[PDB]
Amino acid sequence: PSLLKKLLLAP
Amino acid sequence: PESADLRALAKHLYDSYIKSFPLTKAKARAILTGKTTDKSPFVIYDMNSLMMGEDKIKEQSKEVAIRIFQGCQFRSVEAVQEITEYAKSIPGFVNLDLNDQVTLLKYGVHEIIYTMLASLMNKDGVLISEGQGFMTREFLKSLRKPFGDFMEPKFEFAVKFNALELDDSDLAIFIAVIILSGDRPGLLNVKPIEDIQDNLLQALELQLKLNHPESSQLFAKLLQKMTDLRQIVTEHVQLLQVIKKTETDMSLHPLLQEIYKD
Repeated sequence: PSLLKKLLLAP
Repeated sequence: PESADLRALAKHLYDSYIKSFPLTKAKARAILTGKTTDKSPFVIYDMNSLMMGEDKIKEQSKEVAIRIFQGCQFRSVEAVQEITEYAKSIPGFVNLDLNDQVTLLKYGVHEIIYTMLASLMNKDGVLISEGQGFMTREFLKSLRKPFGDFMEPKFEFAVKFNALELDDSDLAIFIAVIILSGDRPGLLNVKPIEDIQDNLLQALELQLKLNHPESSQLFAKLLQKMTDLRQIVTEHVQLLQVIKKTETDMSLHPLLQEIYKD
C-alpha cells in the first residue's frame, strides 16, 4: 500500500 | 487586480511554508552566521568529534559511513512528511485526483529536499538535527570511497543556488512550482496540474521582480535550477544503485522504498 497516500489523507 | 491576487497567493504560500517547515532559511542562516541567541551547534569535523556529538544530535554496531548515510536518509523521511504537509496547503492540490497527488510527491520530493538542504548549507558544511549540529563538508568527503562523494554534489548545487540570495518567501513559491509539474510520469489528468502551475509561475515571476528588482533574469535562472535539480536527482539515484550493488545489509526506510520504486 502507498505510504504517501496515507500521509496525504491524514488531516 | 490579478497582480494583487498573485501577492495574496504568495503570502498564503509563505504562511503555509512557515507552518510546515520548522527550520526556515532565515533561522538557518542566523545559526550559520552566528547571529542567534540560541545555543551554538555542535560541530562534527572528524571521527573524534563524531563520537562526542553523535548521541546528542541523534545502539548499533554499523560502520561510521553507513551510520552517517542512513542518518541522512532518516532526515529525508522527516522532510518528505513536511513537504507533503506543505503540498496539501497549495490551493487546488488536495482536489486533484489522489493518485496524481501521490505521483507529484513521489517524483517531486527529492528535488525539494535538495532545494531546502541548500538553506542549511554553506561552502564549509551543513546543519543537521534541526540546527543542533553542523557537519563539515571536509569530514563528509573523508568517508570511505562509496560514501565520500554522496554529499559533495549537493554542496556544489547549494553554493551556486545560495548565490541567488533567495529568501523564504521566494522559496515557498519556487517549491510549489516544482511540486505542480505536469510532466511527471503516469499523471492521469495533466491539465488541472498545469493550470495550477501556470498561476504559481506568474506568482513567482512577480515575487522575484518585486523582491529582487536588481537581479536580472532571476526568473530564468530559477527555471534552469528546476532543470538542474532533475539531473541532480538522476545522478543521486545512480549512486544509490551502486551503493546497493556493492554494500550489504542496508535497511531502507519504507517511505523511501516507495519513492525510489521505479
